[PDB]
Amino acid sequence: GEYVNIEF
Amino acid sequence: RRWFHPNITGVEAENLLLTRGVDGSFLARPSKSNPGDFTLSVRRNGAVTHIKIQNTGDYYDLYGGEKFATLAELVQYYMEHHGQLKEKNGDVIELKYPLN
Repeated sequence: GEYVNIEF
Repeated sequence: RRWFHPNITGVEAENLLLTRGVDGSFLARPSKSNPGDFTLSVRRNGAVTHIKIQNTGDYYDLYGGEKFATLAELVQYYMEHHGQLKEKNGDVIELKYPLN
């Protein structure tokens, strides 16, 4: 259920 | 393409990627947080992960990243270009199998 934020 | 689900809530994207999906299965759905936006839900490694897509009017990105004109080529670009998605100092995220 994790709203993940990407690292680019 | 059919990886798009306009009818589904965050909870149903969990129930489908769990019962019917395999790791690498993903889908795009309307956002419950931001109306008129969409979130990708990816089943990665046992669990479901949601990623917010940003639509600014002038383009789609994943809140940073390369900018795309439509939702559909955004998913296309990330299915084809393996490896550009790293969770913040966590694993990679692969958008492999379109769901249903």
